[PDB]
Amino acid sequence: MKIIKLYFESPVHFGEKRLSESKITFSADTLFSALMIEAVGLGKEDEFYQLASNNLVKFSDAFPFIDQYYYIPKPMFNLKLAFKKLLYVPIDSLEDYLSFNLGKLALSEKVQQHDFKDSEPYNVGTFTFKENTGLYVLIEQTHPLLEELLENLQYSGIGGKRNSGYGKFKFEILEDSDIEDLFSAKGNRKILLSGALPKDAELEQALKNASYLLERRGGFVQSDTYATNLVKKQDLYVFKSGSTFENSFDGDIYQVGKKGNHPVYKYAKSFFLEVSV
Amino acid sequence: TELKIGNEKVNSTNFGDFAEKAIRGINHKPFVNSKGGEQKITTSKIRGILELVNKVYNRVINTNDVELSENILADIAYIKVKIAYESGREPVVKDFIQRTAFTAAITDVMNQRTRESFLLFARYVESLIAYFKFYGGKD
Amino acid sequence: TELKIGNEKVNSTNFGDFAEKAIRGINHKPFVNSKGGEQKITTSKIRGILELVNKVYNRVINTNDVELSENILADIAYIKVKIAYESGREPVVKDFIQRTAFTAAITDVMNQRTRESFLLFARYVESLIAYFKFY
Amino acid sequence: MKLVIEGTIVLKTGMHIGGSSDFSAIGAVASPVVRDTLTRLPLIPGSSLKGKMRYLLAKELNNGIDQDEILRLFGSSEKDKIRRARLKFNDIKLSNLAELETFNVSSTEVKFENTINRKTAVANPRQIERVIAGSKFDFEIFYNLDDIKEVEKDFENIKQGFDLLEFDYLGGHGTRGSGRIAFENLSVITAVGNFEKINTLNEILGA
Amino acid sequence: MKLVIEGTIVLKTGMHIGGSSDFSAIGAVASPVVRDTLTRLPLIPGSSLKGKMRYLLAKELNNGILLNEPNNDQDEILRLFGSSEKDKIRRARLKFNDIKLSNLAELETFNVSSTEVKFENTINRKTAVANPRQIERVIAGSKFDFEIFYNLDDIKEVEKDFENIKQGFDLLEFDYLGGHGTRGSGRIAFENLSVITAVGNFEKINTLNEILGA
Amino acid sequence: MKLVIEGTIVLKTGMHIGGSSDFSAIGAVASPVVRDTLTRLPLIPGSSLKGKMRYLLAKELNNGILLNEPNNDQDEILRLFGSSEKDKIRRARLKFNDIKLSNLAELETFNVSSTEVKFENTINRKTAVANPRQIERVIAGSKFDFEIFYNLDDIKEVEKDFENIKQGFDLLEFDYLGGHGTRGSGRIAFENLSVITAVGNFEKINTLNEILGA
Amino acid sequence: EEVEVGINRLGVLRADVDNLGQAFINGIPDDYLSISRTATFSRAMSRFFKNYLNQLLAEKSYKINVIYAGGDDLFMIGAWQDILDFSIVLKQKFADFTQNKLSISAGIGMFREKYPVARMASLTGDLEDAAKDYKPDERTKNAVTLFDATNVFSWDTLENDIFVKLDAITKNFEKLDETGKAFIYRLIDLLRGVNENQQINIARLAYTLSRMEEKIGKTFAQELYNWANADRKTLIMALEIYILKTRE
Repeated sequence: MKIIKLYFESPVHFGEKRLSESKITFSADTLFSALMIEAVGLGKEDEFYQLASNNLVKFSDAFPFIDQYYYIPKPMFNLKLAFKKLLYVPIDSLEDYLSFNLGKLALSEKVQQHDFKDSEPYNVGTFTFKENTGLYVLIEQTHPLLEELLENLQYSGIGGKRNSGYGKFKFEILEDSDIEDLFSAKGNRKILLSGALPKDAELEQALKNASYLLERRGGFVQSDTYATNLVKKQDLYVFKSGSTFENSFDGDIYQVGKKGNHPVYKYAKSFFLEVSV
Repeated sequence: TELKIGNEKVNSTNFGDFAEKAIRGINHKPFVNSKGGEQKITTSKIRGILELVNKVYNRVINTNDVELSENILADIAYIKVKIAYESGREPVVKDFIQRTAFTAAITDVMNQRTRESFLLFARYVESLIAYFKFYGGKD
Repeated sequence: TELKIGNEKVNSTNFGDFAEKAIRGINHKPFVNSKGGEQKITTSKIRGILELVNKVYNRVINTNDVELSENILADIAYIKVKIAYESGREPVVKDFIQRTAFTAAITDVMNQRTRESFLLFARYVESLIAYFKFY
Repeated sequence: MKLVIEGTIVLKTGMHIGGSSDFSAIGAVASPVVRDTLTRLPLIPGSSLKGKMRYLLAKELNNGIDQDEILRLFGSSEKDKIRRARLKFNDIKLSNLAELETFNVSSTEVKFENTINRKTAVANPRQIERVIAGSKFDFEIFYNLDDIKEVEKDFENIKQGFDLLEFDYLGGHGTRGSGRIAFENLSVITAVGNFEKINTLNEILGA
Repeated sequence: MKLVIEGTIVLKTGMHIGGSSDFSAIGAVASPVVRDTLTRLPLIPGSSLKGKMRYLLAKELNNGILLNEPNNDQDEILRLFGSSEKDKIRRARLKFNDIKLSNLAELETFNVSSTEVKFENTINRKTAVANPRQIERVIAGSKFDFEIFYNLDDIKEVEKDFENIKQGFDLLEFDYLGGHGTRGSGRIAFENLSVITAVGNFEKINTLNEILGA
Repeated sequence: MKLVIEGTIVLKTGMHIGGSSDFSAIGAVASPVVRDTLTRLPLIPGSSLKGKMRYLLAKELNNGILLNEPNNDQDEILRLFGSSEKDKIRRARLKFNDIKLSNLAELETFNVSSTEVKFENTINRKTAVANPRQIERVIAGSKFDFEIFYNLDDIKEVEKDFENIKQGFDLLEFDYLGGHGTRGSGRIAFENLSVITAVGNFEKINTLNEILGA
Repeated sequence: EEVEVGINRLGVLRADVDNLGQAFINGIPDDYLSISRTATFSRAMSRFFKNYLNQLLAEKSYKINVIYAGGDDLFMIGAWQDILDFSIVLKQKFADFTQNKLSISAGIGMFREKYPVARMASLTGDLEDAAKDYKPDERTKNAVTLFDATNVFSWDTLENDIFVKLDAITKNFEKLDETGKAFIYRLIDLLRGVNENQQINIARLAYTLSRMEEKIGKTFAQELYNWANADRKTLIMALEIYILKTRE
């Protein structure tokens, strides 16, 4: 299980629903859509689409990491049960759970100035990591297409207020030894680590003793060829990447969008971390 | 960054304390003058000493160079010989330059020819005028 | 800015310590009049030496150019010859000038006819006065 | 092909830049300069450089018409002419802090200004915090080469935007004597891919 | 296109300018002259030159009296220096710059520092006691090589604008540039005024360099 | 409109003025005169002449009784010499300038340097011991060419302003300009007093140049 | 506009109640525990925050608009002088209604009149949680944050030390017709310089106070020096609020 470690040289803006705010992680929707925007410039969109669709390349969303430690969002267990406010927990110590801050958020105030009418101020919510800190993306069975799609993405940036100028990173695809056998080992309750949406034939058994939190995924399509107008794509309500389950599923690459010149994809596959509780 | 006063070095954290301590050394036991009575140094002579070091302080702060110029050190040694002249004039000045060890501090900045040494000595003298006016003054 | 006295180039910075040790040399080893007696130099003659020197200093400070005019050199050599006369009068003043080498300093300032050398020489004489009055 | 336009902005004047919501005391700097939120070095945003370059290029190249030679560089999202932005500006941080500590100065200064009312002749003092002059700013502008036909005209236009910015300010109170910048050590190096005619691009800039 | 107005501000008197409100030393110079932080050269801010030049040119083009806000001066003065009204916003053509000390080396040849500390006081007329102050002026006879950029938006108005620029330069020669001006300081003069185009060639640059050359 | 009041200040007595900002040797001149730092030829500060002339007109125009602050003078004195009252403030019509020693050619023709050293002393009454001082005065007969700008705001008030300026010059001719004045220094005399226009032509420059050149 | 003698700035206040959730769960002991007391305790707090502060705003006509009500949150906006003069009496009357059992944690912010209200609310939420994160070095959660995240004082410090110093400064600087605010600005310019240069600014403070005690009085100069030597953080805030309250 390789590790796509991302060190950032710039403050980043990963928007949720507004430009003024930003979260500290990008979802796997953003990472897959970013990688496939990099693929369409290479003329290799279908190879990447069929590489993900045949479950060969399958990645999580971004999680924070600090020096030597890898963190994940708090698994909302359906427990029968200070330490109350810990939004991120380490991936090494989860089985025994049954101090932390990375950088700070900011709001970089900007304008759109004009000569003969008054300027229009606006805000862009940033997030600056520390110098020993960044994000990581889990990946199984890395690929030379994936290895080079990250090589173009570091010179086009990830996040929102790219191009001006916030997404800038330098990846290291790295391989780890104590967190590949956290995925080889298994328990009985399967926590989710991606923005997954179960298919309609398996949703009703996916949520049996589930404790989830739906997060809406929408926004406008980002291409200059989709019907020559910046048009919103239909909203997809997926589970959060810190939810737990009892019956595992497999998501899909949903094509969120009506009439247009290319299929606008959204990564809603799953990536489970089975643990005993 | 230190400045040996007698043998007790002052840095940028504990020079005003020793300036006030030296003022309370001069006050509460003032200079008996061999006439019988006790005298203390007037405000005009001590402000003459202050403007004597400020004629160099006006030319030191507006330079970034951590090594002092040869013209600045010339005026610092000239300050030393002038203070030695006024100390030879009246002994009330001599007791002041002895107890607030002006000549030993001015030798120390004369040895370690660095801008921070003169800045520390100037803040020491300025704090010393300050505690002269505050503690035991006519105002 | 340099001023070689006997063996010692005194520059613009060490004039005070050298005048101090020159005054401290005459103390603890004073002049003997050859009569046996108890003698040292007065303050009136040494401040006469200074006010001979300072009659040029307060006219030099009018001048910005570092090249001294030849009338100022005439006055400086005239200081030298009046110091020669006053040293010729009494052996106390002669021994003072021989010990605290005023003659060497005035030859150096007549050699290198520049403003900085005379200002340094005046500072040397002035510090000689200051450490005589201090000691 | 991703090309990296690398260079260095040196300040010939103050260059106050940016705005903050930070609280100001009574005798203290109102409108302080923008800094990095962790390291607190003075910072030029990529948006400020991008908007000033776009302003100068669209002021010069257009003569009462925007045509596409600016939209292909900086991007647009209008109703019909949507173009993906080729240039990817980045947030520029202070480069030569090692040089400024050799000169025993900080990275920024407090400029004291006021205004005089013409009716009552009363002052109104303000304190604006500018970067000091003579501080260098090393930047990287990622160029995304996909139309190999027009990279020549686009790099000519980028150099024209740089030398138009050499005569105007970069931000803040520019007309009242601040903001003057100068570009030096401009150089282009291919990040991914191997571009053949990188010498003509580095000779458009490096001259 | 873009023009450049470059010349030399030579001081005839002290010209204390700028300052800091910081607590200066007990024995000190109080309210020092504004400086570049890096080079420690004495400085003319471009804001001070723009504000004083705009004030004198606004008073003269009015004429005589000038008792309004800076936003609604004459349209010539708006089109040079700028305006921020609600619908009548006018972009500034002139762009002033911070001005460092030009002839520091020549001032070093005479072996004088580039700034002086002037001693002053006031006499309390009831009590006849003095209130001493020290102020840090630049020394007189020091030069200041400036550089003013000028936007060129309208070609039929550039001759009138450069006439007003030379008029503001000439009116500033009979006033001060900053600080304690009516108490005998601040007096400047303009020398070697000329116009060079930034890039390109101008077909009507001879008459601007002739207006500003005399 | 702007007028320039120009003339000459000759010294009938010493006129030591000002303070340095310079080290002094031991047996030598304490308190040297202020000099223009570049040439380091002696100077009349514009502030000192403004202060003494303002003192003399505000004292004389009152009735001869003056104990108020500079902001509580007459409306005429606040009209010319400026004021800083909080509500209804006045711009100073006169802009004074630093005044340099002008006729150095005539003083070098006599082969004397521009400043002398006056040897003074005090005698103790109780112990009959002395205490000498040496002060640096300028030499008598050493002219001081000056020029003062007059900000002409209203035509209907300029004649009274110039009559009051001439009254201040005639009052200043009977006192000293700076330094130890009661002991025989500082006495000045104004000659060649004339008024010229800075730019343009004033309607009545004949009746103003008649007043100062009476 | 009808705030006369101050700087025209909006004041925003937040005032979370310290641990009303924990007091709701186990703030009442087991021997006196029933449905009646659990009903009447929430009755009492809802009664306070929805009627009593309306009474307090009405009885002395404070220039304050209130929006929220409750121990969950509060949101008042109005004239900054009335916000600052009402925060202490809200603390005193909450500690009198709850009889020193429940506490609050306010955050006060100074804002310009046409500032975005969303940014006003977010920034005063930052001042709120700065007050709720208040503690000494080891290892007290009731505090007020004044206009900026670094001026975190407890209610005792604001209502006693800052306000007694401010009333003494206002009492001793209204009888003098010359001294402030130029002397007060020169006093702050070195009191805030004690942090970077300690000894020389304390000595310059001593020289300035002994030099210009000829007009302010020897007692006021001695207590200005002694407060500036003991609690400098408090007198800087008192002087800043005094100059903000005496602007124009």
